[PDB]
Amino acid sequence: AANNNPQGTKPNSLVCANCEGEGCVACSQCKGGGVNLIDHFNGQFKAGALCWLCRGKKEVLCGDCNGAGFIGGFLSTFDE
Amino acid sequence: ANNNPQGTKPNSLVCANCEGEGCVACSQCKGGGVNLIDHFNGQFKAGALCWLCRGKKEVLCGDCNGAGFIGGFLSTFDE
Amino acid sequence: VKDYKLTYYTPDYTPKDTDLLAAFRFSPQPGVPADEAGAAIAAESSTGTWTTVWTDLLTDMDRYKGKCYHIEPVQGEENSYFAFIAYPLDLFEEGSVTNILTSIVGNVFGFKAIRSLRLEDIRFPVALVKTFQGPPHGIQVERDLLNKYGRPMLGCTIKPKLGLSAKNYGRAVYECLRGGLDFTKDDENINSQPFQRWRDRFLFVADAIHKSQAETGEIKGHYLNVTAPTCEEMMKRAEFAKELGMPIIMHDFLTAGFTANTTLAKWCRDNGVLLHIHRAMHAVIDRQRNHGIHFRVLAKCLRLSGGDHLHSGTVVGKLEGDKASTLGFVDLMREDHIEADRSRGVFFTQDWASMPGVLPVASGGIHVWHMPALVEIFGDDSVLQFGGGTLGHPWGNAPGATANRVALEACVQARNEGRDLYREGGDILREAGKWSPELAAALDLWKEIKFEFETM
Amino acid sequence: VKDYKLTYYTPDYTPKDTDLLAAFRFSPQPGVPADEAGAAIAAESSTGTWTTVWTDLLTDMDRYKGKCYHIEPVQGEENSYFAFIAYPLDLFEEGSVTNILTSIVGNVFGFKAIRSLRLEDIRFPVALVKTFQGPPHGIQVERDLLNKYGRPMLGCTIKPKLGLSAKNYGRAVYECLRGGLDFTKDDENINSQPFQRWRDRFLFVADAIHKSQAETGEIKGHYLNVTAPTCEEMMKRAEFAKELGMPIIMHDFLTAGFTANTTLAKWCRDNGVLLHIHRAMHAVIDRQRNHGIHFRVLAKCLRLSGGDHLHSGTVVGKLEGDKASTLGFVDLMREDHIEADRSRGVFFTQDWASMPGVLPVASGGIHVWHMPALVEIFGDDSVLQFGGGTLGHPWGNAPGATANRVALEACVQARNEGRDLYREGGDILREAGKWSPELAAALDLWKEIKFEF
Repeated sequence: AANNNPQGTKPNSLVCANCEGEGCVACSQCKGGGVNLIDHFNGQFKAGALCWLCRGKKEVLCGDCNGAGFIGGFLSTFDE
Repeated sequence: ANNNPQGTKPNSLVCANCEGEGCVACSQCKGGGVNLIDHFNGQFKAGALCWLCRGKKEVLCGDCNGAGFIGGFLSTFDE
Repeated sequence: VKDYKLTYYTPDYTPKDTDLLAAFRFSPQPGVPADEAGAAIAAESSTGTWTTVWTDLLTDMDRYKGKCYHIEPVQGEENSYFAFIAYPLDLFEEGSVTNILTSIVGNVFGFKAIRSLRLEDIRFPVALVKTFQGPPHGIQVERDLLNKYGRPMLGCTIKPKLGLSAKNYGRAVYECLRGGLDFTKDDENINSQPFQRWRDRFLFVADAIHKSQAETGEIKGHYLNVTAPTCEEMMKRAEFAKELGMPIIMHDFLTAGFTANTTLAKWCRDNGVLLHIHRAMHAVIDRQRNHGIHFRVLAKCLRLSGGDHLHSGTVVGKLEGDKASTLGFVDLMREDHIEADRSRGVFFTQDWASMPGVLPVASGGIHVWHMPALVEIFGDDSVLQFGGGTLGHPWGNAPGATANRVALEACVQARNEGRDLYREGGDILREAGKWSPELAAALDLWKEIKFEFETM
Repeated sequence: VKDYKLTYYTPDYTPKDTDLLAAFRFSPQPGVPADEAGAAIAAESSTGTWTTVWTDLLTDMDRYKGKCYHIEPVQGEENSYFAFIAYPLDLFEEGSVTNILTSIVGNVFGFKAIRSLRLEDIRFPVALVKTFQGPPHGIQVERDLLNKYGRPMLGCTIKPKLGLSAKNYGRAVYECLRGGLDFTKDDENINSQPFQRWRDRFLFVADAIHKSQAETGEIKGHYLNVTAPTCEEMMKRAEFAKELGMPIIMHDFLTAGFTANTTLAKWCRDNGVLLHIHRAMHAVIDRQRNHGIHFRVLAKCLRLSGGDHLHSGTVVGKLEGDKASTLGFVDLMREDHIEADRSRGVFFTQDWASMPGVLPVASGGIHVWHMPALVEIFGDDSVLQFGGGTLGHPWGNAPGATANRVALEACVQARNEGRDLYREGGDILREAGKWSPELAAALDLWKEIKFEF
């Protein structure tokens, strides 16, 4: 995505890198625009309407900082 | 007899005042079992059973109350 | 005691088949030997003496005595030893975990001449296993009650939301259960708190369960948290939850205790509900590798006291130094005969005497790209909880459930056909995420992992 | 809003009077700052997020999250800090201490970016203190029930414990109590083993109590262990011990749990029984100085949940530092208002709102030569448990009881007149052991006189 690291913090602090500590990133199908630009399936989603992924919000959750802002805890890692 | 600390053995856990046996020899009748002099009011007269051990010739150890080792719980939790 | 070998360290002694064995890992203070420390650990957790001047009136002695029979060093660590000691069977009450704990680990962990002490394992004889109840139902009975064969079960905790009304809570539960999940879990902090009392929560959750189960066609549930301040409040919550017709409840066995957990397990056995155990406040006892009580001991004590599901932790991220130990104590609570294997942490050979097994629950920040791994490690006798990997789908609650369901079915169906699950995980998921938009969006949101260049 | 601010470390925030404060001592991994670690401890033990993308869906947040407000470092130690955290009041339910435990010390101890974490103190607001029951009776009511004024109380434990029939148990208890002691204690491993069941032990102990009390004129007692495998068995044992007429029972609050302890405390309040709390299985949680839960937090949680006596351990042989801390939390068990004094371990000012006290108990291998020190440190609001110091006398059990009784009375009478007990305690013991043979034998057996400064 925006960062190709598997799951990583900033150099020292615990703040997440991919989301920059916001918890939400910009859609990668419409590039924040909000409308399709190519048919993405057989005929289910045609270009010129709401983006199929973000449904028109231009923002999605982040993958690693799994909604949180850092890289510990019951949200972004495994229980031992 | 009267030593300063509870006194573990050198580089060990065993009690010293008894060398691990748990009981010591009475320091009043010298293991004899019979009094030597008058003690309180002439009520413990020389010639009868020792007033401390009462003829058993052995009393309990003091630093290690029969435990035999020091760091235990019936001999140590006065720290 | 003397040059005489302490009367407690008897290396030529072999234990009976009705003795409770225990393995401590200890590290002594500077200037103290190892054999004396072993004998002292043996004497502290029993009659607290080496000599014979107290426990000798007429005959009673050496019967209620914890002989120590093996001391060895630990490879790699310096100044650290393993002490195997063995207790008789007449010291322990019949049917009480509290007594076993209070007798073994009562006041030995405060020994002064020991720098640190850990309890690594324990072995209950069959004669003692058969005086306890065990889990209310087990694995086969619980799999038959819910009618879920073949695949592992799915669940979704609602963790990050707090301060929600009771009706919106019921609504989220309904949206998840309708979409294709099996269970749903209350946050363990939720109790009768002023913004959300318990009876309202129970009512609306029961309504959601009935609706979704009637309009879907299979059996669905929700772990209701019945942890309470007293015995009376707890039994009252449990009775009301049974009245509504709920299949499963919840409890945590470390803040509430073992007396309450045993009482609740007997009630659940009488009334036919399943019990899900949540391990909270456990890192306070078993995180540091040099002091405390390792967790496999508590897993055994829970299999004895009662419980059908148990949180065990995932192993997708651990190395082989700890993945091995976790797989070890996961086999310690499903099978019926475990052979000693020190590489997997099992110290003694344990035979469970046809007592049922418990069910491991793998949870905590997992998503779709982990599904190939889990289905390969835990097998299909387990439960999978998806905290954030479900409620965060780009367009709702029910689509996330549908995505996870599709991924699990694809992975299982692929494993049945002989295909590998460490080389072809990504392939399976990508080729399945082509006739379903939900799984495509889910695959696009998270990121692949590629565990270790081909495998593990 | 970005985590260049952390939204949780608000240093100028002043905590309200209805907020629950907690003080952690933590040590972070090599490469993590201190402020980030404080904010992460505040977020782990609450809604586990720094961001508002998840919770604040509908204009509601900031009222269910804790916030760090002070991260001072530790003097002397290297790479260790203190972190103060303040939790709102509407996160916890009333009357439940299991909820407080599972909400503060839940998963925070399993955090990965922390090398070690310990919980040192905690402050309950009065708003929350007032919803718990507290001790069944307290201190004043207990002294009035037992009718013993102006001196500590005396108790003895029975070490021949294992493999001793119920009738010989009763006879030993009778000998001890007849000599002059007040309480006898039942060992903490003895519940219902096959060699000695509980009903036929309660019987003979009650018989001995009735004999010795009708013979001496005082009020005698024996702590009867009611720790059972279930709620029903526990209630059965307690009801039987009440029917016989026993004035005090025993329990273990760390192996049996807090639910069972609260249940038993409510029963004991409704039925007029006193409750003595034994602290088995505590070093497994609070020995190491760098991971666990300090014992004063558990003492506070106990005073809230219920209990009349509490074991606290001797303080005579602790040199300093770790001694002044112990005294510290003794003041957290008897007083009503305790000002902050970090030298004695007390971190926050605690006000108990006229809730009763709890009685300390000292034990662990003390003999007659320790009588002055104890009587000067703990005062007169305490119990003194003797192990071998009573059963080891060369003459028997009743002489040992008489010896300890005489020594205690002498030390108390000497303190009343205005005599220093640290300097001339042994002098008092020797001047008293002249007209009594038992005290002389005792003074001659436990050779260690003292450390007289």
